[PDB]
Amino acid sequence: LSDNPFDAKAWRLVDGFDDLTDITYHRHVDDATVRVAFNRPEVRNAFRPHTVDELYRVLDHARMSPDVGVVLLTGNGPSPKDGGWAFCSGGDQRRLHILEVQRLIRFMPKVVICLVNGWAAGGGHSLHVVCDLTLASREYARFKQTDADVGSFDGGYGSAYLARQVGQKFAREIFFLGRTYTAEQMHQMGAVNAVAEHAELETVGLQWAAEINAKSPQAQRMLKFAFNLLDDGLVGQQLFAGEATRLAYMTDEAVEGRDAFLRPPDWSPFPRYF
Amino acid sequence: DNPFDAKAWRLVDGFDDLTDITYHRHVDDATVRVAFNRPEVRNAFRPHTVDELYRVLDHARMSPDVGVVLLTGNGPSPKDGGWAFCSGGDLHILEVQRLIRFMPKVVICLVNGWAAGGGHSLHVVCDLTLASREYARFKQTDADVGSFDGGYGSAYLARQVGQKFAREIFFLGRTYTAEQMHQMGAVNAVAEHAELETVGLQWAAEINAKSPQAQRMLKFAFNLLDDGLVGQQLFAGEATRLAYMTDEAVEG
Amino acid sequence: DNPFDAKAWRLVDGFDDLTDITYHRHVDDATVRVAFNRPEVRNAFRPHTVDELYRVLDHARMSPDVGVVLLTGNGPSPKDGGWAFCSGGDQRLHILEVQRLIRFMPKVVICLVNGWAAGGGHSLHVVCDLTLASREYARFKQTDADVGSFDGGYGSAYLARQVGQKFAREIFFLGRTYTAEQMHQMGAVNAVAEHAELETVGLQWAAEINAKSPQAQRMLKFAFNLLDDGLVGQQLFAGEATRLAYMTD
Amino acid sequence: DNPFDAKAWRLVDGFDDLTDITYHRHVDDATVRVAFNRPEVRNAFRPHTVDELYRVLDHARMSPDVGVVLLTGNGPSPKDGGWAFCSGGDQRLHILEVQRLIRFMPKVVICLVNGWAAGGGHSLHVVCDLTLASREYARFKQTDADVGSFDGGYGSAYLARQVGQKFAREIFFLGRTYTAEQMHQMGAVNAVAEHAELETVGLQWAAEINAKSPQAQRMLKFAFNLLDDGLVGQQLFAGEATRLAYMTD
Amino acid sequence: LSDNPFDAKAWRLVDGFDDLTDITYHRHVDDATVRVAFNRPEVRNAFRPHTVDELYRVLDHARMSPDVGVVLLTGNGPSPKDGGWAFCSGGDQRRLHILEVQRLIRFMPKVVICLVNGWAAGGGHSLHVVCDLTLASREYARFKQTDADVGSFDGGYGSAYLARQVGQKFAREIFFLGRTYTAEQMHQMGAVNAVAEHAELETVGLQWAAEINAKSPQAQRMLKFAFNLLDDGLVGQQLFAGEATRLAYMTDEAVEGRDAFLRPPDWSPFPRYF
Amino acid sequence: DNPFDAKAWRLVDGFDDLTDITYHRHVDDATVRVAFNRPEVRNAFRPHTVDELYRVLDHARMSPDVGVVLLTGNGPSPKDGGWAFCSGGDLHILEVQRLIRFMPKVVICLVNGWAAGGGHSLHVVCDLTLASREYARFKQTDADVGSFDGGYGSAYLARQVGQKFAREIFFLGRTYTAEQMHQMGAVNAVAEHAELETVGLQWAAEINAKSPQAQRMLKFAFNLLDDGLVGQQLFAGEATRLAYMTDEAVEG
Repeated sequence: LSDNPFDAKAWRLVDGFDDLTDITYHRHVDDATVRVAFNRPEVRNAFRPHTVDELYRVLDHARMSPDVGVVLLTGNGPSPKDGGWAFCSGGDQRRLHILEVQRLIRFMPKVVICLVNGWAAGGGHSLHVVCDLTLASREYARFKQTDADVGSFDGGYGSAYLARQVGQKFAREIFFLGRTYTAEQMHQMGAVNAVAEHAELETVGLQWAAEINAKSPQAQRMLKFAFNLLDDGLVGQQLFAGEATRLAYMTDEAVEGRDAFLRPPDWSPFPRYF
Repeated sequence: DNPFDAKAWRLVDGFDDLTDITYHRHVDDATVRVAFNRPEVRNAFRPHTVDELYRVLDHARMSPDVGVVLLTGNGPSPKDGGWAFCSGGDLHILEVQRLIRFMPKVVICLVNGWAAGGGHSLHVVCDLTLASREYARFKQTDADVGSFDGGYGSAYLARQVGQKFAREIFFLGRTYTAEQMHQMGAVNAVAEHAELETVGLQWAAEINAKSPQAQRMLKFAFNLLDDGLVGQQLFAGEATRLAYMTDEAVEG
Repeated sequence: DNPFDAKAWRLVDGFDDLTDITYHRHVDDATVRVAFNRPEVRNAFRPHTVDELYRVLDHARMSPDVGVVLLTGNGPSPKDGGWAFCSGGDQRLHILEVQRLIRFMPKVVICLVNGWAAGGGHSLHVVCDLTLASREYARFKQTDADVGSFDGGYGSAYLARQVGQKFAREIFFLGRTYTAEQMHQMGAVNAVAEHAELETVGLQWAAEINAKSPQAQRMLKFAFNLLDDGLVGQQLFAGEATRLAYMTD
Repeated sequence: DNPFDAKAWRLVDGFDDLTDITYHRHVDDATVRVAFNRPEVRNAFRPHTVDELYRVLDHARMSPDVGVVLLTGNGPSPKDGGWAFCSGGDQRLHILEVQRLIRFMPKVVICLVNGWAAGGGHSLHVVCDLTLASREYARFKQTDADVGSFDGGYGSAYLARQVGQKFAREIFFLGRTYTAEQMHQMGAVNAVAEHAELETVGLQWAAEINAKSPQAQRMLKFAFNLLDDGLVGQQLFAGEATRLAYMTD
Repeated sequence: LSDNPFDAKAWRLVDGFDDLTDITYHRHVDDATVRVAFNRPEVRNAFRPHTVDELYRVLDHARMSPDVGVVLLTGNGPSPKDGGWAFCSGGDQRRLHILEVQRLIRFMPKVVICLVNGWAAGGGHSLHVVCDLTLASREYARFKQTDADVGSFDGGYGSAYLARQVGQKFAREIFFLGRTYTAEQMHQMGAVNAVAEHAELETVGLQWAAEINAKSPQAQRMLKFAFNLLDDGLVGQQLFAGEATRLAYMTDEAVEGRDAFLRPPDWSPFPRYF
Repeated sequence: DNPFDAKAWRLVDGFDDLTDITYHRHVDDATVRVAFNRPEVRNAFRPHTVDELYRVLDHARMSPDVGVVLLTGNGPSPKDGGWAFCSGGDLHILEVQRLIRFMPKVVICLVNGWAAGGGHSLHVVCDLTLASREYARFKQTDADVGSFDGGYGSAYLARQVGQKFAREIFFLGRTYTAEQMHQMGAVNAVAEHAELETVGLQWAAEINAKSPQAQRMLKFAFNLLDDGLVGQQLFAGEATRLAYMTDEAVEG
């Protein structure tokens, strides 16, 4: 009868983050996976500026954790007030640093999976879009782009990048009409990877995370940056080439280069591959 | 039977002369109806048609009390009772595409029948497409007659259905239904024929109920993805507007 | 049970020495069939396979009377009767040159996935213009990251221009096995066909393509390419426009 | 002293009512001259000026016997004898539509900067295909940020495709005044000419352009555009390729 | 006879940065301008990892300083050891977080002017490339892309972005041959905005900073992001659109939007501009 | 007088049959010399020339002991004593452009004379260009004869000299000297005629003295700016290579 996606036995707190008020941060007991969650279900997990600061902190920390390979981004719930479920309802209307959180997710050399456990609206919908993968609660996920309703707009990863997932016609519809969609509808459109039973949402996220983590970390990083490079232009190039430079630094040819400086370099042993 | 509800529309003053195109303003809504008016010839456009279409769309672009354009074809044919949105060629249609592309408002294509050749490319370039379950027919006959739309007609179609489906549509030039195109991603929704314009109006109303400013920015944001420097010009152009509305811009 | 109609195909002259690949021309149609001929190792390719694939494809590209290439895999495996289009590089970078060959040739290339399409064989399918797949036996699986390798070009990024960024990332990040119907619903497979009729449907598709203005078909292909291939795409497309401007004056 | 040779130009029929702009056709050449006619306010444009500029340019675009537009400013100022091509918007967004008109028309547009080119007038010069400038009197100055405005499109970003990112950023971020020779050395001005011969040189350039295959010239312009104009650039270029494919079969 | 570009009277330290060892950080006594400088002239101002951390900190701080409009990035000198001058000689060979410093400079909504007071080599040359503007010492600036000499490479803002300044032929030459160029040569090629007398390098930087700071801050920010968008693809779009969203939030039309939410919105008063 | 120093070069084994092209390996350096060999006709290429040029460049691409390609024209003409790099058209040259573009080594064009039409476009697509102060002549005659290179010949030229200069070069088709092209940004350096190949060799040696791996990555990094998804394929392709050389790639 318990419906909560959260398995209390599978997560441990992360040292140094006891002061978090708007966000919860866990590490899996076994897996190289973390759980990052909005913690204001009482207001449909809207973020206020302090929420965004905490979210940046946490994701930055996870990015820099060598033993963490996958990030699960979700929202806690339900609301104690009305039992309503929310991933994130966007900006607390009662902010623009959220764009920095977008780039943090876009640029981190690890797969970020959004788990949409309820309402994903406005800024909250856009966070889901920018994530690498999305899994959504069959019963409770609700996607609604309310930006134009309130005279706001996400003209970047929220809208344009949505079009690289569902195509130009559907992305336009989602934003121009701001209708409410289910998990299954978004899956059919191409913005949701798979639909899961509410109670199994995080269980499935964990299975996906494990299938990801079982692969070459190196290849996974190159892959993400390769997907990014399609659309991220010169920044995408910087990141992908950045990873390629890291690879180069490991070859004997690069060791000879640095040895010489510390002669003349000898490139004789190294072929002109083609 | 007919999608067109004559009670809902009023002719636009100043266009009593149109022969290939009809032009209506909704009686209550900030919505216009622009329609091919040569059902007798499958709503194929001749040069005069294009002039009129440009003229009317341009007029609608410049009407500050009009948020949405429904673009469709009148019917049925008096000759054979068939349905056609637009069957293609009988100033240039390329200029009509850009006008639709660049205008700071949502253009919804209502495919009420055959949409072939240039008529199909018109549907592709519109922001949204709604299609008749019974009578919408999507057919790219370009390669069949040794012609091609190498711009919004084809490449932009790939930004809606993906590279595999878009190549199929053009290379084979098969005919597709509303529901097939909906599944592939070129059609937003399928509607019963008689309700096609009723649904269009409902979509237009939901669009018109939003901040017009955010809607304009969003459109150009979607265009900017693919329109390169032109897209930048249009989006930045709006941003400059927002700027002039600022106390900082005033002091300068 | 087998997709290949032996009566329908004739060997191409000048290719009697092929060992890893088969190359047929249709008895009536302007269509050729190029296939991996190593069912024994699930049609995995070795350097010699690539060499042959490239020769064959190049020859097909230059043949003025051929309009469509059908790219597939022979089978079943004599060892276990298992079907495979191509399982990628032999675990026992010329392939990238074959991708470009397929990408750049002024002719439609249709991949017929008759079985396992894994790793580089999956990437081969992605780069093709159209894909038709066997309902019963086509299995799509991107195993790159499993072996610590990756295709950072047409294998991955271009797939995203077919199924979208969410699905493309899933296909690679998880490396799961998908059927013909799943891929068809995602946008990377044009149509699912019954195993036995896969090449038959392939020929019907080739015939509809071959029936249209061939000049139009070339311009359209490069127009679709131009969207993603930047300056190289511009070169190929302008190139054909130049060809058009050499018939008048 | 004045760049305009009155003997060389004839008024265009249907434009007797022009007040902010002058529109001439060359007596012999397939070249027209379009000019700001408000030397009194340093050729600053008001909404009515834009309307006229667009009409004139549109008419020129549609004229089958005109191959080159020369865009310039009349002068000197009757008030102080100061020269100005165009000083931008009248401090006392149709202009963006004029940019696109210049950008998209299948004809070469040459800007002749005979004096001050500031703000939007500077941006007009940037968007033109070629620029020739007066050694003595051309002054290039991007004043946008001074007045809290900006051109975020062809005025700024496109300038970077002429002078590079460092120089383009400098021109806008500092808003300094540059001469013809400086701009020529930076890459935004094609050639510097003596004030008096500016239009003469303009006509010589137009004549060399007008002398080549006009179909080639159109394809080349859109090819250059295609580099930066994305899908819109693809449309225009493909469009002309389509035109080429309508002369054979 | 004193040749040092540094005017000791014109700069004040920045509170909270007394612990800096590898980097110096000053605020101008009058102007909304800061001075950020490499402080290891003894090793030609090569950065080690701790150097990059400090540089990120400082630039991040300057980005977030509302009263600071322009950043002057340079190197201190001369070397006490041999009197040699250096802006920055790149990676301390005796790191890859420098890519994050690149993005910080690329993305900050303020003009960063590099003042090349000596050697700019490897990673140090690339930092200069990514800056919005470059001013260079006539006597002492030396530009040398040594990356390929040591088997390394900057495949992003260091190389490709250089091509958007000097063109494809010159950028290729600079990297493939790794020759040494003067201020004047780089100016002619298009990567240096102006050449200044060594002693007047920072004086000129200050004049440029003042001409920049006298303009609309708003327009300057939009302009930078507009220049970026040419090449930065979707990330560039995110940033430019991000600034446009900030503008929108200021209009009456956006106030009505948020007012409503806090039902129906009324858009009657707001025109459909075109 | 002549740029060519016969003492410095040895014919390449296997190409004793070439008639339109000469092909040399330097006697010490990892550098080859590829040259048009029809000075009698201004080094214009006919179809057979293109086949040979492709063949030789392809061979050089595949030679792991060759770092740099010097591409030039032999002369002077025996008929009139003039100089020509390549004057354009007399498998396809477009395929030669891509081979030059995609090969994982630096191709330096030595313009020793007239470089016109397709010959000019060849110089544009090479990584670096050195030109004879006295005799290099750059002329885009494309529009003059109703032809155009709408790819690397023109668009890519704009990524070297900027949009204004590139448009001038093509629209007017004027003739430029080495020094003019150097100032505009299409020519890396100008050399005295007799020293042209000597300087080429010095540039090649400086290139060859660097990590071949970093050089390949850098080239594709420069290409990736403009070559879109093709550029991505080539750059990623190299990165995959670096990957396979890894202990992680081995364990997999």
